[PDB]
Amino acid sequence: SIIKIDLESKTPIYKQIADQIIELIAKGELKPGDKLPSIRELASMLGVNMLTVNKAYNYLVDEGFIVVQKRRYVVKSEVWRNMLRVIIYRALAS
Amino acid sequence: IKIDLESKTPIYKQIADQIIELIAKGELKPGDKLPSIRELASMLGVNMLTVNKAYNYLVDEGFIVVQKRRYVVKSEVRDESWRNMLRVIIYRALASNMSKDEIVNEINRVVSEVNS
Repeated sequence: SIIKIDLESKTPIYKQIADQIIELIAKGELKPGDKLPSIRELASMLGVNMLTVNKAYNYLVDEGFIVVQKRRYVVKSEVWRNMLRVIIYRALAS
Repeated sequence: IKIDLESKTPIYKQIADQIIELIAKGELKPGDKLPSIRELASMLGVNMLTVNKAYNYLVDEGFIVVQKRRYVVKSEVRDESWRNMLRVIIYRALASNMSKDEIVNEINRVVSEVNS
């Protein structure tokens, strides 16, 4: 009920998981250092296969919002503009 | 586009960020098209598995879109996909210890900037 899986959105499930984990980090409901649920504990929480959560947790690792602390997932601690620049550009070019 | 083989950043992420740079820096732009998965996988010395992933990373982020069998810089605005990307921008901003006063102060600074 914290992470809403939107089954008819066209955002892939793993990406809605990741997006919402970022929102929760943004909202501060997940402070830094906060260990995350297991891949298995979160999949079952959501009704989802571990693979989709795996993909979600890895997306968050490459993007730099969580980190692995000997095989457990933890919110990191530090430091999207190019994203803005491309949509203004896409905006004004209309 | 150059692949730093020794960096800890993943290859697909390297490719993606560099292309995003081109889209952002105007050097790549709405309606433009990108090399085939294989053309790029052959320009670079990289197998097509991680090139495919790079492209599908740009698709999910919202940057490009398959049009015929072609990966194409997104041109379409006013839709809901437009609005999602914004939310991601402010959401990722807030999640990097930025004020809300801060972020939108800096949003205006980039809109004005490129109306060049």
